[PDB]
Amino acid sequence: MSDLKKAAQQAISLMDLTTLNDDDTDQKVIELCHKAKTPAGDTAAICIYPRFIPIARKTLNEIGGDDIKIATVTNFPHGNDDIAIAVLETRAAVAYGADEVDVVFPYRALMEGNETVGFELVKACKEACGEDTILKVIIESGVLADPALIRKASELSIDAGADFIKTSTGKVAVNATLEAAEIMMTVISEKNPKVGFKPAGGVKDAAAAAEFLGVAARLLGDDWATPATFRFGASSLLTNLLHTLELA
Amino acid sequence: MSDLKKAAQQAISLMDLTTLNDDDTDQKVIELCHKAKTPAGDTAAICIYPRFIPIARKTLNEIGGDDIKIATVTNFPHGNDDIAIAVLETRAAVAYGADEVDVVFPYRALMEGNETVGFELVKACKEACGEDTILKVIIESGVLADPALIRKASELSIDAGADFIKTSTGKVAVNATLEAAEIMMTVISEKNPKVGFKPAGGVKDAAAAAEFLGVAARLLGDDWATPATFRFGASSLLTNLLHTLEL
Ligand SMILES: [Cl-]
Ligand SMILES: [Cl-]
Ligand code: NA
Ligand code: NA
Repeated sequence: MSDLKKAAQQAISLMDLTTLNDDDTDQKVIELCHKAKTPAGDTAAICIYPRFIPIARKTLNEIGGDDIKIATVTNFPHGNDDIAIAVLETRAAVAYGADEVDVVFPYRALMEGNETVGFELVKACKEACGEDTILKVIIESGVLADPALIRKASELSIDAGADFIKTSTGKVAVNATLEAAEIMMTVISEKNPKVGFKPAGGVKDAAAAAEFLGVAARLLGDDWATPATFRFGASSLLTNLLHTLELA
Repeated sequence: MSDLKKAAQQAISLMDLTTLNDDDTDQKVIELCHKAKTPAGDTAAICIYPRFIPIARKTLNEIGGDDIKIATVTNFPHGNDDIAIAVLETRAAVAYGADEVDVVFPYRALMEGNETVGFELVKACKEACGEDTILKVIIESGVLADPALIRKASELSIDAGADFIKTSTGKVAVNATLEAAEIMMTVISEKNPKVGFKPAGGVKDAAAAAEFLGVAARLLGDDWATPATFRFGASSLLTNLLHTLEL
């Protein structure tokens, strides 16, 4: 379907193609780099564990992937409230050569009533990134669950300097939801439309992708979603999108 | 045994207590930190994968392990000849908070006749260590095998700024040998006695530790081996040494 095909095409261009598994290997990351060069155009990025960034950058720069960004994760997936540890991991991610770092918000601390440590952790990790590395903040909306907490995590993250707010780690029972997307992009519209949104997990197919893009278009404008403002964090979405486009 | 127990005690004080397994976890690294606080005194260091450095430092600083160093590995275990990758990994190790980085020498390239990349990779990684992180260079002497190659990798590494030269990754068939130790510490005595030596893997027991220390004593002097100049890289030696000390 043309509406569906347009969504599939845009979703691929906005994808953070991800592999974050305990049994990941250089070989598997190399294969992911090749997969990022899709028949429908390059994805926006790949997302991998920090130690695989050097071989991924080497590989992308060998296969025409020079403009595919490398994102990684820190404070992950636990979202513990030790700022020092999150900062060290973020510094290492930057040193490996990450273009983007997706850090996990201390959501358990927020749920216990501590708003300060979330703000300070994001602020400290953004400082470790600098002006030239993107920081995405995973608020784990699927666990926060409560709309007020989702909103508060989003506000704290943006005030602390987040470049993106991201729904989920993909490691818990509930990942990206439309309900969370509504809240988070509303907060973005209220505070700073330069801040991006990243639904991660929970995006089945092109139809689901279209739904998330539809919320963005509605709240922030038809042209708002771009690689600089919107990413799909996905490990098993691309093949379905390619089938929607009748490829692979 | 008196001489044996003295060797065991010293070997513990010089140990880089190591865990480098594909199934390593935060929990296993925390347990290793506690194990480094041995009944015979603290080990010199622990050696773990870079991503575990932050939780290891937090743990050591909680449990009286403040003076136990954290070493890690880069370009590991392959010793590939891509300098850019080895340097990025070394920069990351430093950023994680490593006190020491054990980088693998491009030993296959040397066996193919390329001395240049060995020198250049060690030199670049030493630069990435900055001022506050020392560099150990793993030459994989058990694979180099030939005395000329073991000597050459040692010389190249030291000229390139290595703070230690280290026999092995522990991930190949042959690790530390007494023959390699002889050659490597002879090169140290020739060039710079401030450079350290680290036999890694294949140190069986107190008797074997005593043999390696005996080589150091003969080539460099009775008082030469210290935490700043000698480490045992070991993942399964400590329990044996404690049994020798009857602990
Ligand atoms: Cl990692
Ligand atoms: Cl690692
Ligand atoms: Na982690
Ligand atoms: Na490695």
